[PDB]
Amino acid sequence: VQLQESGGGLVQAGGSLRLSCAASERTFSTYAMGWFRQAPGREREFLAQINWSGTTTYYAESVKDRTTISRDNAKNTVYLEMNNLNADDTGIYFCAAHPQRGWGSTLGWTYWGQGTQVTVSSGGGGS
Amino acid sequence: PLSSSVPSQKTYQGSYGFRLGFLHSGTAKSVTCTYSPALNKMFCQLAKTCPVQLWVDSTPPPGTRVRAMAIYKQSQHMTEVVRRCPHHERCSDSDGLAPPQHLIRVEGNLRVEYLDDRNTFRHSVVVPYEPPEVGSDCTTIHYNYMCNSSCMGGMNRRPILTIITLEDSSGNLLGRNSFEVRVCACPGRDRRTEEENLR
Ligand SMILES: [Zn+2]
Repeated sequence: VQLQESGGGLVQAGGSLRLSCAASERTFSTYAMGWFRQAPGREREFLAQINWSGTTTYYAESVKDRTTISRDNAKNTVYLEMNNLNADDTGIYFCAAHPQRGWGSTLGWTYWGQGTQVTVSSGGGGS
Repeated sequence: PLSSSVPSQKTYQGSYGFRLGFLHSGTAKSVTCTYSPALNKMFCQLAKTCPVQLWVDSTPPPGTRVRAMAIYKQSQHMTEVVRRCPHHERCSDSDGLAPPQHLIRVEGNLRVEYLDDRNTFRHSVVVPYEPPEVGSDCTTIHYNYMCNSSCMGGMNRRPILTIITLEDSSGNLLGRNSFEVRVCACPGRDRRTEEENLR
């Protein structure tokens, strides 16, 4: 019902991102969860979905090889791990809950998090 | 062998008012399946028909499914996967649909689906949800339990819970209920005995 993402921030190129999302209320454990991301300019993109119990998952083909979605219902938390990051992995990552339009859709999700920024960087410089 | 997780047993009626119901069958010697409301416990004979009723206040969405899964009732045994004993696992009682290791079967439904979870190693059995027939207020599923509670190498006299979950096509849980099971040769007698410990 009230989703909060964490784990965002600077990530070294080639490194991995580890995000999590949790809700305050016992109804969390009855909801499938999903992770999305949106790069500047581009439309919001589906990354992974996991059913209420965590037994069943589904990944977008583009990220499937290096992405893991999991959950711990005891702690009312869903996790996203993505490895071997590059520049195109930079964006705002969103957690969503209670999908009503099947698996891997961008529409039909009842609850959305405010999103967490992930920035893949090789370091500083003159800009 | 051992699962790293344990399914929740918490009752959840959800938005559709999901409850289980059972036949009020009494405890005569011929009864092959009888339910104790006071114990929330089904007593049934090996491989015989066990009617379980699904009651809802409103119709679930299209593509809803009904899953049954067994776990040990005692918390100390809950990580151990419930499965058939070696004797029964190897015996020739296959219906051609169910895996030989699976304790719980569904009878009379060619759309039955069985799962070996690749990660948790738990067994379960699923059917499409179907609304009640005309003039009926509930949906009946016929389960069979294919080991006795006393089977050594299997349940080893340990009580189990059957967990029934109502699951929608997008991955949400619509409802959950559960009941204890004893699979035994004399359900009627065993029910009276166990209820005697009350009072
Ligand atoms: Zn057996």
